[PDB]
Amino acid sequence: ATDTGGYAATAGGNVTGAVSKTATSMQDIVNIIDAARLDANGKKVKGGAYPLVITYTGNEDSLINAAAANICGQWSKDPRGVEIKEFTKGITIIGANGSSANFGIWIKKSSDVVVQNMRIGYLPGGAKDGDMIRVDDSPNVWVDHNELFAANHECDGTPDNDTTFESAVDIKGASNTVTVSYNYIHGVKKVGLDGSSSSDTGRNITYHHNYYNDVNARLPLQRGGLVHAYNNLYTNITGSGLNVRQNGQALIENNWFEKAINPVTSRYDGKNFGTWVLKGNNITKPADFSTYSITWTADTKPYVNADSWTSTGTFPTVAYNYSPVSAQCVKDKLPGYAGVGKNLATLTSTAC
Repeated sequence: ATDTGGYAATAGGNVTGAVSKTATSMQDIVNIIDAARLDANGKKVKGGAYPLVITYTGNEDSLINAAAANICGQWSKDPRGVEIKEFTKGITIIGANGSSANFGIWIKKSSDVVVQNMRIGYLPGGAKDGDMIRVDDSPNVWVDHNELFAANHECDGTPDNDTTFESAVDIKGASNTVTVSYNYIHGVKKVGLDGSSSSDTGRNITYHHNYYNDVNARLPLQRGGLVHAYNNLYTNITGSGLNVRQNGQALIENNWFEKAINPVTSRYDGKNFGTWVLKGNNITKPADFSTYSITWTADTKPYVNADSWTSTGTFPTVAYNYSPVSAQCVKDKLPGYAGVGKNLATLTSTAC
């Protein structure tokens, strides 16, 4: 079974011949992956020698709590993260209930990677690429049921005044198919890119059943390609939501928006506006803006906001299978399915 409910179709390390290992710290993860590259004779095998299912049981609450207490002290620290580079055998990193991490997971030139049930927050190194989850040149990645958090705040005197904290889920390069689902993302200024530059366009990404609260921007900052966002709960968006750029196409269906500024827009380039297809959201017409506290602002450069709340383009036939519940049901039920400690539970219409 490789159904993620989105463009990524992967089972990760849960394939045949998979080796299960328990990691009790960031260092164990690093060592476990390194050992997974050696064959029976001790020789390195390209892409990995065998599939892995790493159960992380470590807990770095102390680090997280200390950081939460002094958020402006984080950006200048050394970044901390486990790099999953060129590992294609299939790998799943799943956190044990109660586990926690003050380090990120950086996926690079790999494929078939699943990251589940990890609580990652307040990472050091916002000024030196300290991302929580990064997907670079990596197709078939599934980021599901995690809690990614920090503080939605910018400290004074940080480089570019944009480095207090890095991103939650940045996706770039040839990460052609990715599914980001059931994540509880909160207190994050820059949620996640979809293309690192104007020239970094493409990919097919699905964002479904995520609960975003108190986030400033990039849900995602899309550059070209296709994005399918369904059954997400968007609350307290302080900057802008889905920013569809460089002629990207997005299908936005059955989501719940509330207390949001510029929830669907195309700005910051002044040209090559992307398009969106809107359907089944709690918002159906502009009259609803007042009901759900949706505010719109302009930009210094030419932009397009969805203030008419109408579809501005088309969207290709959605390849995979999925059954969205109603926008009301996500608002009612989603917070109990998204995040860690939910036993990877999913929201079916039955539970609605």
